[PDB]
Amino acid sequence: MSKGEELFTGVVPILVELDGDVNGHKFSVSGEGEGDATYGKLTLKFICTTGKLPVPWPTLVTTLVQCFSRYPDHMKQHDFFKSAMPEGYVQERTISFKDDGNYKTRAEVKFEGDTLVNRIELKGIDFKEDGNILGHKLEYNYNSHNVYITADKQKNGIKANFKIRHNIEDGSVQLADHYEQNTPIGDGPVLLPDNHYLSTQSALSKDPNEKRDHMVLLEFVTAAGI
Repeated sequence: MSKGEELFTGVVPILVELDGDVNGHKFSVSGEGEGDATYGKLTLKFICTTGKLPVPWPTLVTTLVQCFSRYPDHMKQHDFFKSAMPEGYVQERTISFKDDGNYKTRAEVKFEGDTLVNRIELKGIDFKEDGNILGHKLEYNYNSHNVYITADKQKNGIKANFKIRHNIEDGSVQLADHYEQNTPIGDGPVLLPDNHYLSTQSALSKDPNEKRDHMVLLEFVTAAGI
């Protein structure tokens, strides 16, 4: 394993801070919780601190800390994310909603003292004002998915490509194509993995005593494929 892996052997508090602008609809989200990478386990609560979230919460799940994935011992030389810690990594995505707009996101994931922090900027353009996203037509749930990871040695990082299918309230599906790049922030060596994937399962819920717009998320992420 990497030196950074040692930072994740116990429960680590997590902070997420997102500033977004989708078709000019601005919003911010704050999340708090903890991760226990030994179990690939994340428990987080996200709050829209600016009022109503102008997109569906499920569309932000992939943007809202892959360093908490459980890498099987036989695969730990393939865990880029922890290997970049504590200096961190920059995750860049384009998320293309079929027949609608796209998000572009830039996230910096790094330790601030003992807290793993994910700071994100999200920009969404070319959405339909009464499409599935800005019209809030997506169910509040989330299917299991695989994230396929490949090295990008020339960039000293990794890439991923994957499809998320959000459930539309009419029974159909809203595809969100994801293209992702992750690059280290610091200078230290990182682990550049062989091809593999992350298997993710996510449960979305609500805090019955919370009046703000929010999402409670229980998520498990486990590496596989090698």
